[PDB]
Amino acid sequence: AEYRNWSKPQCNITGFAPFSKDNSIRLSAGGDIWVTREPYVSCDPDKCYQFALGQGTTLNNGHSNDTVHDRTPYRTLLMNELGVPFHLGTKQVCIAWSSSSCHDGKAWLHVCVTGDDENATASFIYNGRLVDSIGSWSKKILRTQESECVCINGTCTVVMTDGSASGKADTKILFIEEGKIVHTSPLSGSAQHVEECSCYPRYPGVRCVCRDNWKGSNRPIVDINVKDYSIVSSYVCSGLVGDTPRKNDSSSSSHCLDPNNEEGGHGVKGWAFDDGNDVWMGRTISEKLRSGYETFKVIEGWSKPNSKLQINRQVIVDRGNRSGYSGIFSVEGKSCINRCFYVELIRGRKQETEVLWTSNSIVVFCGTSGTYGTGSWPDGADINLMPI
Amino acid sequence: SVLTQPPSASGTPGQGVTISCSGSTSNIGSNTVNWYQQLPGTAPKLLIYSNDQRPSGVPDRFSGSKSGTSASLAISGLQSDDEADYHCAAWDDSLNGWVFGGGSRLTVL
Amino acid sequence: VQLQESGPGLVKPSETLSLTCAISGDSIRNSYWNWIRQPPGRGLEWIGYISNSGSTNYNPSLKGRVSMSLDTSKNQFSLRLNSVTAADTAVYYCSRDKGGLRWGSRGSDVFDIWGQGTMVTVSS
Ligand SMILES: *[C@@H]1O[C@H](CO)[C@@H](O[C@@H]2O[C@H](CO)[C@@H](O[C@@H]3O[C@H](CO)[C@@H](O)[C@H](O[C@H]4O[C@H](CO)[C@@H](O)[C@H](O)[C@@H]4O[C@H]4O[C@H](CO)[C@@H](O)[C@H](O)[C@@H]4O)[C@@H]3O)[C@H](O)[C@H]2NC(C)=O)[C@H](O)[C@H]1NC(C)=O
Ligand SMILES: *[C@@H]1O[C@H](CO)[C@@H](O)[C@H](O)[C@H]1NC(C)=O
Ligand SMILES: *[C@@H]1O[C@H](CO)[C@@H](O)[C@H](O)[C@H]1NC(C)=O
Ligand SMILES: *[C@@H]1O[C@H](CO)[C@@H](O)[C@H](O)[C@H]1NC(C)=O
Repeated sequence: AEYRNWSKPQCNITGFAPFSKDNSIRLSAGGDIWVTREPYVSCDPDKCYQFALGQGTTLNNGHSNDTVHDRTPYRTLLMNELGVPFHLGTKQVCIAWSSSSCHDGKAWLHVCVTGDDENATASFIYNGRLVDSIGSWSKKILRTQESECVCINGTCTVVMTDGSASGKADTKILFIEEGKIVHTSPLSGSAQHVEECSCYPRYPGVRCVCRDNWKGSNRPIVDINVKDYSIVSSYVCSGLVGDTPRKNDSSSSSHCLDPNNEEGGHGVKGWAFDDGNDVWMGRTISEKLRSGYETFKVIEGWSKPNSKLQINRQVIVDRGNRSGYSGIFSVEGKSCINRCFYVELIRGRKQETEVLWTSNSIVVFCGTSGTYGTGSWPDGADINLMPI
Repeated sequence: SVLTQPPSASGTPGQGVTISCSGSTSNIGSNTVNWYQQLPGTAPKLLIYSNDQRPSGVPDRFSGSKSGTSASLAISGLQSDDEADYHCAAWDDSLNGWVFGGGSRLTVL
Repeated sequence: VQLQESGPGLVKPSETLSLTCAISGDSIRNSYWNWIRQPPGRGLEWIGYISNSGSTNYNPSLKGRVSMSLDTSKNQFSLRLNSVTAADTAVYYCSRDKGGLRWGSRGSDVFDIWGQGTMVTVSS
């Protein structure tokens, strides 16, 4: 085995084609499927795996009741093949209500945050064994990317946030070598709140499009230099802000130096990346709720500030169908680094006051240099046929 | 430097001059270029960043553009106050730092 | 902010040049701090930057004879160039890189604030 360098150029992206689906909620009506939330996808050099934060119960269970709480002692990081639903044979790789799993070309690294909200432990498990651990430094709900980390030359980089979810918080980039934390650099730059980053390799470093839960409806970008451990940050220059809640396209703005202060009182995990001067991004259809999901390219949206010229729009999920956390993962091609994204479709409480649980499915798209068509790939699970 | 500039670039008052920085792939070709104005005897001052943007205070007569692996700074108006050195800085990727290669002195006859 | 440089105008060859940059206004806890050098009649050359987080970067062309440090208590930061040669004489500026992306089509206002500089001469 060899360390992943991601030195290949990012190949041309003209759109996103479906790559995988879960159907977890539909199979939950008859099968024994884990209750999961906040999933992600990470690919080892041969094949792609899906991770989730299971509530320590199945959907057709008495413990699935009131599974809406984001942090319980029983939450575990479930990991399996991309495509195989989270059945009873799933491997719980660690205890976590906030995780980040990613492969360095030799072994998996899992950052798993558990324990009390004020006093939390982040365990760094490499090659199946616990190699490191840190504690909360701000003593306020320590968390991590909730997506895949990025390892360049074996030096994985994770983004750990500690502090208020509606105020200033300390965000640190931890550089980990074979499970051992070799460096820690606090976030520096123009980003005033970094949380739940959707990191992807951009050689020779890492680029993470994070979520601003304090004031910004525009997603901050954090560039991580794995060579000299320098962290820089700004915001997205595109005027089409990809973080909901937000303002509609007519009255939205983003000057990519400060948060826009436009309905920034909350956020959702999202993603974006740069194709030349253009920016590929994904955002929910609704401006207030996490309903629907489109992906589009904004022309000159990475360089020119407040750019609103979108093109190649795709409707991943229709407006009337629930969505959730979305994220980006990179897959090594034959000669390029393809960018793929996943969308979480949340079902249950509190939006649907029919069932008592709160579970999710995942739909995974990948970028293609060829052509594609339209369509919608929602949950497809009728809440009336699901167990209460 | 790695960046290459002409030793000097001259133009008559009222007209406009374009100063060119030439870079490599791990250079202006893939990263942005910042244009700094250094008056003779004083510290350099930021004029252009991100190849288009202007800091609050820099006049609109200064404009920037990038063509592949090269960058151009255009100075319209061209009063006698613009006689200064112009440096182009790009974040290099093969050395993980900054490269200037400056030396372009603008004379307005 | 205002960056003020202070160093020995004359440094003997093969000795060590110790420069200092004092920072007013904003404290040195939130940005990267770089040193640039301009030889007489030549263009600017980047020396390296350091942040209080421990993130440091130096110019490989200097052959690792450079050392920079920060002092938040004094709100200052210093350069410790080692084994100076006759070609090391230059005007040394201290500048600030407030962050901002350095890859791709979007950059930032790096070196927005400079210092007036100090003419470090190397001779006997
Ligand atoms: C956040 O997490 C960190 C890391 O887990 C916590 O740091 C640890 O905190 C524990 C608890 O304080 C501490 O363990 C104590 O160490 C003391 C010596 O350093 C021991 O004397 C003490 O034993 C007594 O207290 C226990 C209850 O905590 C009793 O069960 C035990 O029987 C002892 O009590 C007897 O003895 C005392 C003294 O003689 C007497 O007064 C009693 O009446 C009784 O007779 C604990 O073992 C660890 O050392 C800490 N570790 C580190 C690395 O810091 C931190 O506290 C957490 N903070 C919050 C806010 O959650
Ligand atoms: C579910 O949980 C809630 C709160 O924990 C409790 O009030 C209720 O009795 C439980 N059972 C059902 C069937 O709602
Ligand atoms: C990876 O790190 C090794 C040192 O352990 C180095 O020799 C090699 O050049 C690096 N590869 C890169 C940076 O691609
Ligand atoms: C869009 O936003 C503007 C300004 O906030 C508002 O006036 C308008 O009603 C909103 N909706 C539409 C459909 O324009």
